Amino acid sequence: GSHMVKKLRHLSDGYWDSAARLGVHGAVLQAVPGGRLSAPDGRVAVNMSSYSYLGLDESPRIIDAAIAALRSNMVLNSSLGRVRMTLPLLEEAECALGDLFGADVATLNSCSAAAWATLPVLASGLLTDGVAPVMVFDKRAHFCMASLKSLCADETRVETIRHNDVDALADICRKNKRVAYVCDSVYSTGGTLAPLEELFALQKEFGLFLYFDEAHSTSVIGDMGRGYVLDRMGAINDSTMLITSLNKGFGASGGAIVFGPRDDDRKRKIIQRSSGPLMWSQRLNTPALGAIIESAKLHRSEALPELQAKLHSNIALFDGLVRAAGQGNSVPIRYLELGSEVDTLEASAYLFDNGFYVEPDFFPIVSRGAAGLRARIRSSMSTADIEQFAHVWHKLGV
Amino acid sequence: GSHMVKKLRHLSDGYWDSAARLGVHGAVLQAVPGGRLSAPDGRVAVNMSSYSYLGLDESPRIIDAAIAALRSNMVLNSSLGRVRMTLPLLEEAECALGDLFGADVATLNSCSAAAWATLPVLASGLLTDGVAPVMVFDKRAHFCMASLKSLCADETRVETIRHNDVDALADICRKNKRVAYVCDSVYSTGGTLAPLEELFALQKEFGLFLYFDEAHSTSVIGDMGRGYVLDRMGAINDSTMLITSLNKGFGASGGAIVFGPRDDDRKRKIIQRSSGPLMWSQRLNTPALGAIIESAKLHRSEALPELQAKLHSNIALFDGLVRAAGQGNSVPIRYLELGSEVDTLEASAYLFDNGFYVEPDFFPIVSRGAAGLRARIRSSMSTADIEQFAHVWHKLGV
Ligand SMILES: Cc1ncc(COP(=O)(O)O)c(CN[C@@H](CCC(=O)O)C(=O)O)c1O
Ligand SMILES: Cc1ncc(COP(=O)(O)O)c(C=O)c1O
Repeated sequence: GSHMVKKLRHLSDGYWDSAARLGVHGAVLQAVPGGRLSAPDGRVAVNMSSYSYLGLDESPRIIDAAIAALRSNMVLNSSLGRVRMTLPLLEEAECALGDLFGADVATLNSCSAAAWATLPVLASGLLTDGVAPVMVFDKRAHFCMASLKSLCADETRVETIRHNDVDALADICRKNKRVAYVCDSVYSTGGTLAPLEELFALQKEFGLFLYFDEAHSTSVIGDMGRGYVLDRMGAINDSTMLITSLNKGFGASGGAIVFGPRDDDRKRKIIQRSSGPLMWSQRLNTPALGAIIESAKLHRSEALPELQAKLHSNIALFDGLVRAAGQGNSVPIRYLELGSEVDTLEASAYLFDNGFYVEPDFFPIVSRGAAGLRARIRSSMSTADIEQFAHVWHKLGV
Repeated sequence: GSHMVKKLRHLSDGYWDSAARLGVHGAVLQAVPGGRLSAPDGRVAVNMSSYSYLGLDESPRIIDAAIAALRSNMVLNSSLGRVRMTLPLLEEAECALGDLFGADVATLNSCSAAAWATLPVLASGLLTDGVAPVMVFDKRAHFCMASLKSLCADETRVETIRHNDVDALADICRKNKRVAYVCDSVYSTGGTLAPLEELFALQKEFGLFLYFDEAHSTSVIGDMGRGYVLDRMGAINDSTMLITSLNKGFGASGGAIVFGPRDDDRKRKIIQRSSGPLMWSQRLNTPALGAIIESAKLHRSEALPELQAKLHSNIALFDGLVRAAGQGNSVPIRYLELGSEVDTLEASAYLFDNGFYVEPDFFPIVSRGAAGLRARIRSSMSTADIEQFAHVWHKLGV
């Protein structure tokens, strides 16, 4: 009911229309070996924004395992609800993830479905000894969690703090009995991570329940690829829950809920018996589950340390050549902030035309005037790939 | 409007724990040809509650096409949001669905994701010319839609009418400018159907936006399996939107949105640019997409009229032997009501020891004291499987 808002919707559709007109959005492109993309005219670009940080999207062992699972089981999924029955492949997949993370792990269609199934239940208090907690959302929490604040609000009090405002979180932890912090482990489209040491300290003093989105941490950091939180925490406690994706880094499909300690079946029961995607939404298909089992084996092999070393070496190379948000960290997300959406779109079109695709984030993905290009470092990037990108990038000024 | 977590679970958990203790829930069973289930004991039972209505989860053409799609792409999926780019396999799949339904159709990883991506946007008025409509939910609309009422309540007024209370709906239409009705085309429980003629009449008179869930309507009902709504409407219009899942009946994986007319990209653009699962939640992997393309080809061929006829034949054979709720309906869902939650778990455990699994519905899945056995007729069932089951159902002495 505002003219100031329809003025924004018109400015909005113009940028979206420009991104399609410029070919940086809506392109139909074929996957090509080397983290590259092929257009119908034959021209191939290097994907600077692929979220397969370990290059496991091109792993022949994962692909063959997915094919073998479909051939042996001769079915795509199950023909009944999960609460009813499970295929043996599913239990092998979750047992493998449980061995890897060292916790009780369930599979879902997506990390989004994991949030839909967990966040409203954590807010109800059934996961916090019958005490409904104060759900504290970080401002930069991914919208698969932030869009569900209203669901959490119907159950308890929902507060949103500024990005990594640890001070404010303590005030809520002091003034309130039970509190939960809903955040991302690492923050994409930004060079920021979660304050694990401060958050852990608040957890020891006030019993703060910690809800992390490990989507851009799984496989990237830590032994066995367990991620950023489990590399600092060591072993999961009864007050820390993780959700993540398995299509990025892990090299598979779907998402997962890391409930907590593997000896406690209570959190899994409560969420499974709750009205959510874990009860009513379909399970991962036989190809995906076969991929998860193979990728889990590779995470226990000597290959994962090698893939992580090549990634962090590639990050070091990039940071030594291009100045981006997060320069110095060990996360594979590097955001090139340009402010203007016109500059961001024009830069993506220049790079894409010169052999490098970098995804453009504007007004709906990021705040207005905070536009920029989201580069993502992968282990499957060659040295020449990064060195050549920096060359093309610096030919624009900035 | 809301859909809050059930806090009192002593009665519920006793029923869940009993179901798992008696093996009717939480069992690890292998899929076997003929719509059958293998156990660690080696015991084989017929699945009487399988959602694969046309038996397409055992079609070798669909499985081969899923394997072929993965062998030729050598990646499970692309590594970017579908806004940035898509594989040609995804465009071929959504074009294939578009030809079948005769509408603009997008795919997601589940029907639940399709609901998350549409209902909040429909409640904002962006789909109805900027006028926020009154969101009118049916009481027995599936919970993947009903759980998001709080999201819709942030954008407009939400109300829930009694099941198929068309007179109460018509009253809501007279009192407001724009109204939208959210429901299922076919309801699993009760054997009821959406009152299409009253709804189409209200759509003509008031402009009632219609939002159908077709998870149990696609494939099983209508010419070319286009569903119950499209078979009566013929050609979709500007004020009708469908969501459905493609793993039950359709024989594939994931879900879909049927936006509206196929020559109109306005609805797709609005939703694709909204902050929802269609933007940020992973696309279907290449096996699922290959399955959708093949399944779409089958639905256009003379194999769908066959499978629909073998289903209606098997439905009639079942209705002549076993007296169940819905007897006489053309929907392949039947309720063997037993009232006692305890006796429902006993019947399911007895039938499953004798070779016929029927999933037990108890509280909270169904109202207390209204427990039943939910059977699903499939075209993959043999006349022997149906008559042999009717024998075991009467030897039980129900
Ligand atoms: C931090 C975070 N959490 C959750 C999700 C959702 O996980 P799903 O398993 O895909 O539901 C994403 C996806 N953000 C991706 C987009 C993913 C895609 O659409 O392919 C990104 O923008 O890199 C994410 O970046
Ligand atoms: C009527 C109905 N709608 C929606 C869904 C959602 O299914 P899915 O999220 O697995 O695609 C289902 C699942 O039970 C359903 O039966």
